[PDB]
Amino acid sequence: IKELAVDEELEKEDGLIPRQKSKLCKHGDRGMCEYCSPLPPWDKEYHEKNKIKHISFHSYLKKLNENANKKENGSSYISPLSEPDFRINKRCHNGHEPWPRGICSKCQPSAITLQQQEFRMVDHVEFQKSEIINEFIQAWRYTGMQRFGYMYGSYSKYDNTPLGIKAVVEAIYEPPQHDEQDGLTMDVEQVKNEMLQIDRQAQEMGLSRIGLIFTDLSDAGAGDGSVFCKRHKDSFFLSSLEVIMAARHQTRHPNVSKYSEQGFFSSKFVTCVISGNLEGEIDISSYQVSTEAEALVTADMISGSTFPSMAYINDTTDERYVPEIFYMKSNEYGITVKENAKPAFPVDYLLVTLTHGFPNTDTETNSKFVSSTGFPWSNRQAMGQSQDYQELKKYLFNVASSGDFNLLHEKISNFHLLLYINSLQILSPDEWKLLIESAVKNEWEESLLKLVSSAGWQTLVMILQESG
Amino acid sequence: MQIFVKTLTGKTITLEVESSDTIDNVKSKIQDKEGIPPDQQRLIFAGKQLEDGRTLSDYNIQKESTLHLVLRLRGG
Amino acid sequence: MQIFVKTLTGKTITLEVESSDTIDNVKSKIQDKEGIPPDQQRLIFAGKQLEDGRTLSDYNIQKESTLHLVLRLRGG
Ligand SMILES: [Zn+2]
Ligand SMILES: [Zn+2]
Repeated sequence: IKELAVDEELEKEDGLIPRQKSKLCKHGDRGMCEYCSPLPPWDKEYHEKNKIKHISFHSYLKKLNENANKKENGSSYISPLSEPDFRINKRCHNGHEPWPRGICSKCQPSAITLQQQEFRMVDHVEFQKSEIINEFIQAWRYTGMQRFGYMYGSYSKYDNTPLGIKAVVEAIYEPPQHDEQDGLTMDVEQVKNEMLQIDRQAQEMGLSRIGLIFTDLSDAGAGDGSVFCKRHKDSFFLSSLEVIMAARHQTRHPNVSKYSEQGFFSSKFVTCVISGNLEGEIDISSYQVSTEAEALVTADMISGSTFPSMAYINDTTDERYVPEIFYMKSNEYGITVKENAKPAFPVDYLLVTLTHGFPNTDTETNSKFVSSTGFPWSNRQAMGQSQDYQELKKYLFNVASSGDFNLLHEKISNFHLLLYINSLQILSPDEWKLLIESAVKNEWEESLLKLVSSAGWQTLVMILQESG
Repeated sequence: MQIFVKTLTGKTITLEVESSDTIDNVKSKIQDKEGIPPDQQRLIFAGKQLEDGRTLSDYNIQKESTLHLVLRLRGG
Repeated sequence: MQIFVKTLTGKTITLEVESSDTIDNVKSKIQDKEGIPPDQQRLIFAGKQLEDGRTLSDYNIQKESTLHLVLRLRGG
């Protein structure tokens, strides 16, 4: 099987950390005893020294390869990187062949200790431009209600975190949803039918749906104060209703891995939320879900509770056997061992954090999508920017009826403009594929003149001039 | 008599409105079924925004026509 | 022969025309089933506005070829 091009590059590099000679070393200069030996990239002591709170899963893959492959014979190639299962094997390899009549300890799911995950799949989410997500908050500034979107992007290496993958996003697509002041809830059938055609155009453009965003602002008084502070240390970090939508999105998009026995493991999916800081701004934060316990129990046992920090655990009806969930908390006198014989266990423990950021404006490798970021989006029907062909006379117009190719190609690289053109499918699919590849790639000057000489682009500007 | 109000998520809401009442009573009837205040509500009739102070006869809205519902706060 | 008459709203309707017929027979066919007068029947092929008093041999209209129709919409 074949993995991603980014995932195979992190596997080949060892990522060792070099050290220097010290006063504690008693050996010679041409050697190393223990104090200047090469440090492994999975040691968590070096991680918390530089305030890195997770061990960068590609290095966690290396720390399990040392346990799988040894100096001894072995002759196995097991590679035990699989999803730990809480479901019940029906055959059970014993005399209690039905679960209605019989269950023993080798098939019973053990009591969940609630230990936090030490490794994250995505180590650092990054963005492309501050003007891209400024249009997303501007949707709230016009209708006053919450929004929703899906992030399309790619992946590359990250040199800050040892053996880490960074998440790059390029554009944000919004599905048609019904907004509300308190929260939001849309139909999953019309979104999945709409997201199927966007994945078609994302393949030729080199994009993949790897993220989503949802807003939560609660403006205070619209004067000096920006927003309220809903999510803090004493309150919930992520609501339990949005854990369900984050869990189903990770199971729909698996990550291919040759080390896993099933063929897919350790999904690379980000969930970002606009919530605001403690003091005064609308700074965002992102956390992703845990694979070890939460990713498998969401198929059978997650039920909604009235508290945003916790989630209710329901009962067993003849196939849905669940084990007891335990966690430690302080009582009125001291700190005690596991107490939970009670439902509504918290879900903030099962989240691992990420580091969001925006790159510097002075230099970058590329940006690939900065045309205007002011074009009316596809499914923004709550706002007034959902126009017909009247907008195409205002937006591009083949500027001033005779456009220069340095000023014409800079507008054609928009994500939602190219996704609006092919829906009319005036051009051929072969000429459309070279149209979107010219706008997204470099050395575009020889191929842009091929587009203007084609009869399909001439019919597009002729059918636009007669219409309003 | 019959009317059809449809949101952006592809969900049509059935409602029985009088042929000679105001648009504000239509916004009050959709308030009771869901719990949305009618101040931020707006009704689009084939690209034309219905004014709440008028009636159903001057806009020539016929029986069981497809309507649109959108929410937009004035200050927000 | 088979052609693809497509208007500005993406609605494609199959019509019939001879390879040596004038375009006014197509304009009369739109006037029959759509009821559009010829002052708003604007066909465009190869980036040029097709005049109503020409034939298909000048624009080289072949079999199974699409057509781009523009309909005028105004309030005045
Ligand atoms: Zn040493
Ligand atoms: Zn068993």
